[PDB]
Amino acid sequence: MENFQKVEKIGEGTYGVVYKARNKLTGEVVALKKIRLDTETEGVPSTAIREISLLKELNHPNIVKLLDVIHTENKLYLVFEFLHQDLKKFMDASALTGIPLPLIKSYLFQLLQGLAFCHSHRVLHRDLKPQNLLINTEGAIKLADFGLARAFGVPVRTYTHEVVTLWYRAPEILLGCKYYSTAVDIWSLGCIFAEMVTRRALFPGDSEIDQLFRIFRTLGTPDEVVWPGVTSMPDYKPSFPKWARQDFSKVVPPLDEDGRSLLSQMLHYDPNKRISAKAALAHPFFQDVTKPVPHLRL
Amino acid sequence: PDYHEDIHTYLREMEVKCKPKVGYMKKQPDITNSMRAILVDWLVEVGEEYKLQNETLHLAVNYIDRFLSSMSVLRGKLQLVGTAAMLLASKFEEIYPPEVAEFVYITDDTYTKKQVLRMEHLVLKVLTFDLAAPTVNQFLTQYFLHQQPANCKVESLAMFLGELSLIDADPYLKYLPSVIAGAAFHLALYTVTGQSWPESLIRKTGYTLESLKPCLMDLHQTYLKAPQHAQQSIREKYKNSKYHGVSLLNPPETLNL
Ligand SMILES: NS(=O)(=O)c1ccc(N/N=C2\C(=O)Nc3ccc(C(=O)O)cc32)cc1
Repeated sequence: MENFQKVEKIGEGTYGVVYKARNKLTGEVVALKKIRLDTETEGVPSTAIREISLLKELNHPNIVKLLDVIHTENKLYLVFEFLHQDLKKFMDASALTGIPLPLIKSYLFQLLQGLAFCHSHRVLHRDLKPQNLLINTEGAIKLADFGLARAFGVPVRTYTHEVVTLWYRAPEILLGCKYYSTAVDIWSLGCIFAEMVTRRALFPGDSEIDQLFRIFRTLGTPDEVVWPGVTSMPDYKPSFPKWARQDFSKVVPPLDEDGRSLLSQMLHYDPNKRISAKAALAHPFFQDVTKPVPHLRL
Repeated sequence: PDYHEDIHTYLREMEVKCKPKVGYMKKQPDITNSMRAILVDWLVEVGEEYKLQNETLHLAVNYIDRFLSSMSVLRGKLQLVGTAAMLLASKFEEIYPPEVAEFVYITDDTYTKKQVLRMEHLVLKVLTFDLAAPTVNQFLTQYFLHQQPANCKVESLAMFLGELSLIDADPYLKYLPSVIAGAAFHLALYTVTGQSWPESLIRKTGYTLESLKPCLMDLHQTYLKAPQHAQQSIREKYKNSKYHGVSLLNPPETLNL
């Protein structure tokens, strides 16, 4: 730890504090996740254990690289590669102009490529959101924060205190399914894809019921035909208003036939029918995919 | 499904990397397979008292064998190695794990909170944080999807035989998790229905009933001698209705292989 110079605080959380640092010997610019253990009366947090195990197994250009783990009696530090900004800051700068479709296409292709690797290596992210997605000046996007990530060698049971912020939560979680699946991660990206296009959160709910209703108002209220077993879900209510599906020309107006097709499959109600990362990567949407460089304001 | 074939291929790849040294207990001067068998059986009780998942139990045993493959431990500290591993397995697999104070309580104050926390750190250092280990449990569930309609008595029974194999390092350390999970399912299926290792599972794993025969012979002997074994916490756990009282089922006299 003596070889690192802290430069700037680049994010906080319960997980630990993330800083921008410089290796004084090699000059290598890293991101450091500080995890205070003298504070932690229960030892090494399950998130730090889950994030280190899983990330150090996940070597992919669309997954953040974990360079080191400096484990001491006093604190725990995770050393990672550095990336210039998160998709949230990029999205806010582009709220006036707009992210051009070739860059949306590049970004979703890469997110799907990282996610496909996660999933083929039995790992759920469970917290995909713009700020957890990091971009660089050379044109790449990578998945970050594997704090709530889990190995699904045996099915992952649902937990209330360890779920994604409402806005990117899947309808199954909200209706109380007993288990997670790869489909939660796909829904999250679908929300993020529509956000890149329309320049705003697709389902910006203030509560679990407000979250559902915003989903139901857009994709229509699901029924036993659309989603078999939905009326048997713990948090389901027959009293729910029965809205009709809005046309994707109104939902995502600047999106083409393929883009509208891929998103409709990414936002399928039934997790068994929802498109996989592997499948989406074969979608005609990505036939003409290129790697453009973004316009960064550092 | 898209990634299901890939996961099995990856776990098969990982189960070799996460395998402990087979004859590690030989280069271990103060501890033996009996101490290990007593320790693994005790963690079975711990799991039941705290309602932990059977994967949590499977991960702890892997961590233990791996720690003991690279670290010399005296009998006095063997239970501390086991407590820190169960705590680490619980932190990795449980929605929320039992607190450290509870782990110190189930050792009847044999160790301190500081000791448990220091051993956790040591286990993590020794295992280099590689805690996502493939287990018999993991390969059994991937195999169960090749049984439609499913027989929950076969599932419970394979779970039981799979668990028995955690107690006896000799001979189960010489078999990989996928091979025990194969033998357990064949022996479970054959005992309940009379059916054998399916062709869909032969194609999936690339394992013929002949390749499973050395493990299956041992898993069959363990099943026959199970009421006679010194360790009985697994037989008690599975005579419950939760696992359809499978431990109360009489094993077959012969397998006919
Ligand atoms: N706020 S901003 O200017 O848009 C911004 C945000 C984030 C960053 N970098 N973050 C990280 C980076 O470089 N490597 C990382 C590895 C892991 C994590 C994590 O949370 O687990 C975060 C980062 C830069 C600018």
